[PDB]
Amino acid sequence: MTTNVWVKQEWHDYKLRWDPADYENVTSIRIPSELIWRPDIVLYNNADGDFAVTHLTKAHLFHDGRVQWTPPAIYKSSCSIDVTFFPFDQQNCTMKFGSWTYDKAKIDLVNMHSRVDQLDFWESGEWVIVDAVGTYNTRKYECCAEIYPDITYAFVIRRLPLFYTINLIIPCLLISCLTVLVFYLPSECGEKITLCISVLLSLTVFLLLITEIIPSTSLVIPLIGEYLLFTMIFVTLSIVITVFVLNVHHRSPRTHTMPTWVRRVFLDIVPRLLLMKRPSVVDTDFERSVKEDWKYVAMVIDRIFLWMFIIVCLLGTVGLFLPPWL
Amino acid sequence: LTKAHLFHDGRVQWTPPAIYKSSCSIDVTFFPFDQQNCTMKFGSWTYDKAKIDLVNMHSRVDQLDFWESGEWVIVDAVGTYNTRKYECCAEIYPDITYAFVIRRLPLFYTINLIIPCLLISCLTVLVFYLPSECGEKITLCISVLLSLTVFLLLITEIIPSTSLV
Amino acid sequence: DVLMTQTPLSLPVSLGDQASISCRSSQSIVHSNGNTYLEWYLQKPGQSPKLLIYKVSNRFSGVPDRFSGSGSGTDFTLKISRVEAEDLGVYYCFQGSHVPWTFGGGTKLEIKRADAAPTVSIFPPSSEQLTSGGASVVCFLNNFYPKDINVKWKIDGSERQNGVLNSWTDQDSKDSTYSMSSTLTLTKDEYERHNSYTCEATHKTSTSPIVKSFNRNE
Amino acid sequence: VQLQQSGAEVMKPGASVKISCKGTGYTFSSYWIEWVKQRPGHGLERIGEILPGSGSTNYNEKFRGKATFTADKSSKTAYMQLSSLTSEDSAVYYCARYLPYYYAMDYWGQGTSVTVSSAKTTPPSVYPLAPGSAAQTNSMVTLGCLVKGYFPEPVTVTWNSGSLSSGVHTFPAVLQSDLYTLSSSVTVPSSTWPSETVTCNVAHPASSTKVDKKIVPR
Amino acid sequence: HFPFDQQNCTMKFRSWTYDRTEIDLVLKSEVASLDDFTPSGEWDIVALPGRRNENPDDSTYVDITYDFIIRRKPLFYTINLIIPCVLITSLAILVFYLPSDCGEKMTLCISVLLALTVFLLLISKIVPPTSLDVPLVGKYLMFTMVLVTFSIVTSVCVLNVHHRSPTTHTMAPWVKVVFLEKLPALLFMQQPRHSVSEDWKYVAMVIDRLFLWIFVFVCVFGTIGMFLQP
Ligand SMILES: *[C@@H]1O[C@H](CO)[C@@H](O[C@@H]2O[C@H](CO)[C@@H](O[C@@H]3O[C@H](CO)[C@@H](O)[C@H](O)[C@@H]3O)[C@H](O)[C@H]2NC(C)=O)[C@H](O)[C@H]1NC(C)=O
Ligand SMILES: *[C@@H]1O[C@H](CO)[C@@H](O)[C@H](O)[C@H]1NC(C)=O
Ligand SMILES: *[C@@H]1O[C@H](CO)[C@@H](O)[C@H](O)[C@H]1NC(C)=O
Ligand SMILES: CC(=O)OCC[N+](C)(C)C
Ligand SMILES: CC(=O)OCC[N+](C)(C)C
Repeated sequence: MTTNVWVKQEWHDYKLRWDPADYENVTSIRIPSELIWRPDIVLYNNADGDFAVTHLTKAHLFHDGRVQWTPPAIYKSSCSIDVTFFPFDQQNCTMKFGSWTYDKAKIDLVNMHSRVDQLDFWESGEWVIVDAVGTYNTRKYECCAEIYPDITYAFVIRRLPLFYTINLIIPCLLISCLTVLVFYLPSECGEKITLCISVLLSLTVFLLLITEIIPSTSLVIPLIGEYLLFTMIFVTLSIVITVFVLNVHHRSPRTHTMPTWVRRVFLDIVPRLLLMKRPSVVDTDFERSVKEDWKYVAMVIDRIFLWMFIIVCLLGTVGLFLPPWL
Repeated sequence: LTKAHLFHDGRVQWTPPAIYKSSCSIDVTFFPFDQQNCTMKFGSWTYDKAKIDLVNMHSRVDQLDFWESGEWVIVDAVGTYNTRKYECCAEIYPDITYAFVIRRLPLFYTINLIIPCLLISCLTVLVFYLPSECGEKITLCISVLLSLTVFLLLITEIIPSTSLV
Repeated sequence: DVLMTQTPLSLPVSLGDQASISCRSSQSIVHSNGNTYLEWYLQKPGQSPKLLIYKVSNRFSGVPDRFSGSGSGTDFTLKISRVEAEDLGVYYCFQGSHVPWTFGGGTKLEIKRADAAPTVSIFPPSSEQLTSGGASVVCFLNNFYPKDINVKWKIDGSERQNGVLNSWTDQDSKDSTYSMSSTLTLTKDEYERHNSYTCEATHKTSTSPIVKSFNRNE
Repeated sequence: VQLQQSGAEVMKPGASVKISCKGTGYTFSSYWIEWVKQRPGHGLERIGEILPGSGSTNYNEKFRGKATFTADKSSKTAYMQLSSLTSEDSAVYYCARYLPYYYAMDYWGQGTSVTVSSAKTTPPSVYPLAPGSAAQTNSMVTLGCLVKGYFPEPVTVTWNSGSLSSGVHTFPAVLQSDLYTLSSSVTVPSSTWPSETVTCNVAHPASSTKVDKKIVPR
Repeated sequence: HFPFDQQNCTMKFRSWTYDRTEIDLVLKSEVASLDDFTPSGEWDIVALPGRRNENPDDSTYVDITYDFIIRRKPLFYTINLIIPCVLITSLAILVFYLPSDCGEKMTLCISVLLALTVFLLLISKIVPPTSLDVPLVGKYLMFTMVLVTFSIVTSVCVLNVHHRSPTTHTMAPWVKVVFLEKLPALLFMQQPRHSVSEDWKYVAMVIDRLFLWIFVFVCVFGTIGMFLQP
């Protein structure tokens, strides 16, 4: 997490005192911060950055020994990212500031305020700082025999989801809508394979596109990632079933013999349960009669899985996204 | 600017590290089995041959503490002492140029580019054996053409944008 | 997981005699680093195991030189040149190569000596037992060796096997001999109905089973 | 270096225990803590491991779900929690210091003994046993003092101020029905038996019972 | 063994000013301290031993090298690279069970090849570009791509055979006695034989069924080149 903050340190120096009456009523002066002792506050959980302030602006100095130092700094702190509900996720990234060499008995940190100052904040337009409160902690390290204080700032930021919604979720939903349409497509058009293969390739492409965003952590899996993976599994199953159905549809007496049980089941029992009634038609030609029978078996098998898939997809989606919302 | 070892007899030893980005002309004629010859030309910038003369400590570049990259292997690295004059200035300036001859290990790029290219090339003539009733000759030949173009573009992003080779 | 097996389960060997324990692996435990991580742990009774050998051959600092490991692939052996009393215990293998890390079966090392004849004694229950409402019949088989022993109960001629208690003691130190205290418990109605209670012993030193019977009717 | 474990724990079936292993004298947070279970019967079984510095943990398939590891860094201690205790879970558990592919399990804990049983702290029910009336007298005769109906362990059965340390065979205890029971025998000359005074000094530290009842000659 | 791999990264500490005759480096503890470590979430720490090395041939060289043995947590990649790869690979065999009348064999096999090649390029982009060893996943994908190219060639041949009529090709007697009598018996097909054009169609179907077996035993045996990884 890269941030642009002003570190507002203030302390009392007993040597830098004077009475303004002697010096033409000079209550305060600005002196270079490199000429005076300063606390060595460092960012503990740093990553790809600088531990301590490097700008060294001029420090305000008053007539009662007080000192105010407010240098800028770009801190690239580390923070564990949770992408379970991406792009609706809310992150909690922390900054740990403390004196690096003066233990509690020598330097102690006093919370100036209890909340990061956002008066001069520059609204990014991509994140919303829900809360940012600094907490005071003191713990012992195995390095040393003295307690070292510190202040931990927890930046609770919530992502605005419109951009990623529009760019990933909606296209993903549109592609997912077409998972079951392969089963309702007639076998004669010769496009079932095209449709299911295209859906599978698009889903894999979107899975990879999401993969290049989210962190490569093994603790959690984004809900969208799991949903895409399961849709991919179901599309692979649909491809296999479609290949089998196409194989069935193109059988003829010169190539295959229909077992009696197949005819019985798939022309009396199964069609009745699905509310699809075959017209009572008599074909004089035997081969055409069987050829049409194979074609009807192909329609029946597709209709079975269309119900099976639509039930599975409808249950799965609700059984995956509803609980997180509630 | 590390510390320099100074001996009682006036000798001075200076061994500072450096990370140099030296430009070298790349020949990709035999990529990914190519052999590169990238040089580093060292010499004094202001002291001519009459005030500072360089001597070769050792012809071969030391590799005792080398860290095998895993991608290239140093075939040869020998520094050559050259002396030449520049139009700026009237004095002769000596220099030492080290020629690093590095041979690429082709397993990675072999597997990732050559083999897919061979597989796609194996299908170039198949369109002529497909029956026309299938109604998928066009799909096959178009797929072959687009795959070859995609791989040409992929190679384009690796090799330098030179016109010599 | 990598299944580790050791043979023999018991390896009797007299003092000063070389001994060899075998260790086999389900699959090769050699590692890409150039070493195989096999270890040998010895556990004296009632104590935590002590490391002896790691990486097949290397000896943990402070172990007697007599220990010596060797092997490769899926066959490893631990050799002891001149055993002693302190070498008694159980030796376990351990594979440190393939996660998860599993232990071996365990090899109980014992010492072999001249065969010793068993000592069989039988005792009846006690009066306090009689008041308590049961029976506790027990016979001791003391100072027998080797482990080729057996026990059976013959009540009034009939063999009684239900409700039979079995208990034995590991190898001793003063004499290096075993012992057995198998017993059984009956009820008062059972205790006073049968006439004779007997328990026999079968041992290598005497193929003919030993008989130790006492009559309830007396 | 030293690893200290908690004391023996006795819990009813279905309960959950928390065994603590505390290590000192080294970098605790950078060494894995192997947990090993050793059933009284035989066999060392590795439960799992934990790296206190991080939170990583591995559990063997057998013990997955049964055991849970939590490590506290402030106090150099690691804790294992066993869920839904049962009979077969009664055993001695060890904690060891391990660093994979490097220094082996060189240091172990003293061993925590865990017993699962619904029985309560029943004092001893010692039933001293004397030779039966129908028994021959030889130059060498063996005595006997049986202890039963006692729980928990251990019971330091011995003789008067160690009257006869040698020739004593304290057989391991056994669960007859639900309470541990054992037996002991010592070998004494029959000539001195009428004269000598020896008593089986039974003791039960858990119940704070020290009863020494001898066997009167029959 | 990507993505189930274990890395052994070392950090070598030396004094770039003073040699062993001026300063001697010593190890305060044999392992690095994790007393204040924050778990990674992608990489698992195994061991951080520290060793002090000397050079017996130099006597002026001393260093302290910490070996960082880390183990990758493989769920993320096992979900994002392996499962999709296996799903794509499972489609390599279907082309041989696809009736030639459907006119979609080329589409299916070509799409499978495209997907496998894309996954291979992605895997090549995730791993270092070193030529010392090949990830088992990459090798398995390469072998699958070779199989799929062979399947494309076979499907072209089978499509050519299928679309043959007695007015353009003549079936040799050996073709009959082999493909319509012997080979179907071995594959349990038993041509109904209850007209010449339909013999060609059956011959083309016989070749597919034969290769469906070959692409199933080999693909199933392909687990030997994949099961070794986990
Ligand atoms: C991680 O990588 C390092 C360096 O690549 C490996 O260190 C090397 O490990 C081998 C095996 O132990 C060492 O060789 C052995 O050294 C001992 C002691 O000198 C010697 O008695 C043996 O006969 C053998 O020669 C080697 O010296 C060592 N090198 C360094 C620089 O440490 C390490 O083993 C790797 N670890 C893993 C888990 O992969
Ligand atoms: C954010 O993290 C800090 C420290 O990890 C924790 O104390 C705080 O409760 C967290 N806030 C929320 C809203 O989860
Ligand atoms: C490398 O280049 C240098 C100058 O460019 C040349 O002198 C040398 O012969 C080259 N090396 C080889 C092996 O050709
Ligand atoms: C004394 C000293 O430099 O301590 C540094 C470590 N810290 C910040 C944990 C105290
Ligand atoms: C004099 C002087 O600075 O010359 C610099 C240019 N060079 C390297 C060609 C001599």
